[PDB]
Amino acid sequence: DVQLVESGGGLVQPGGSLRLSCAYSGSLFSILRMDWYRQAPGKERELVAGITRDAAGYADSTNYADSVKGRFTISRDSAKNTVYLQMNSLKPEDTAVYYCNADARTITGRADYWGQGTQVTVSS
Amino acid sequence: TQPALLRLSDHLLANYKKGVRPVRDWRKPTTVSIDVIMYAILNVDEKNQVLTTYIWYRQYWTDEFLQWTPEDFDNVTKLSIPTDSIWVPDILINE
Amino acid sequence: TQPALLRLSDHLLANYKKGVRPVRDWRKPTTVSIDVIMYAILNV
Ligand SMILES: *[C@@H]1O[C@H](CO)[C@@H](O[C@@H]2O[C@H](CO)[C@@H](O)[C@H](O)[C@H]2NC(C)=O)[C@H](O)[C@H]1NC(C)=O
Ligand SMILES: [Cl-]
Ligand SMILES: [Cl-]
Repeated sequence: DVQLVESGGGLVQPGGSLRLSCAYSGSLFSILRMDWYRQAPGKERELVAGITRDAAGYADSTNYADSVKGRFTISRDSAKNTVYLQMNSLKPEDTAVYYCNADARTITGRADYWGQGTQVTVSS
Repeated sequence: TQPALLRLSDHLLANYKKGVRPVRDWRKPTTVSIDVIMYAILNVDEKNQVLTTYIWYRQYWTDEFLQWTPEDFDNVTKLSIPTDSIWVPDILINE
Repeated sequence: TQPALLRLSDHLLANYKKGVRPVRDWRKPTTVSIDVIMYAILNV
């Protein structure tokens, strides 16, 4: 059972920047894929960004949605055990609750894990 | 105290008998999840009918005695300890 | 107590000397029933 903790969420004026952090923790686990999700009030769950190691076992491979295509940049730090989401030029439509989804393999088996998520509000 | 993870190393392996299967309840079976990766087919012997290959093998199981809480151990998650200092399953191949 | 079978493993192997033949009466022989299964004739 790997636990995820989101942080960095807050209030920012439109066109501003904000960096989200998602910290994974546990005993024995292997994060195969880490996705960022956001859910606006009333609206559905939207996939923002993901990251997974390439066919070559060195450099990673990012996956972005058409919406946040140019603005958002997902990164990671294995040493700090934290996956980051760099949000630039935040729009008022980007305002939502941002969760993080980790597809991890434990002794129990391969499964999806979710965090509590953080609130990101973009208003003037 | 503050020798750090060395304490852990003691605490676990102090009275740990590697001969007994690591279960608090003897009725509870120890489940070993295994994994096999084919690295190379070294040689096939058609005459003697015997295959020689090289495998990368993975063993995962639960040691009920080697459990602890991350706190008061300086938030340590995992620990590297000698293979022959702990109980190990006898899984082999029939062929 | 309640460590379960861990007790047993101790209780038996505490003073167990593996050098002496396991018989209370030394006159009593230890009988070994053996079984053989032929898996393969590797080479003649
Ligand atoms: C071990 O980890 C815990 C939790 O990750 C740390 O406790 C957190 O950090 C400080 C306490 O010093 C508080 O501000 C946080 O609220 C704590 N969070 C939780 C969830 O407990 C603790 O500091 C760490 N200790 C060491 C030695 O690394
Ligand atoms: Cl238990
Ligand atoms: Cl007798």
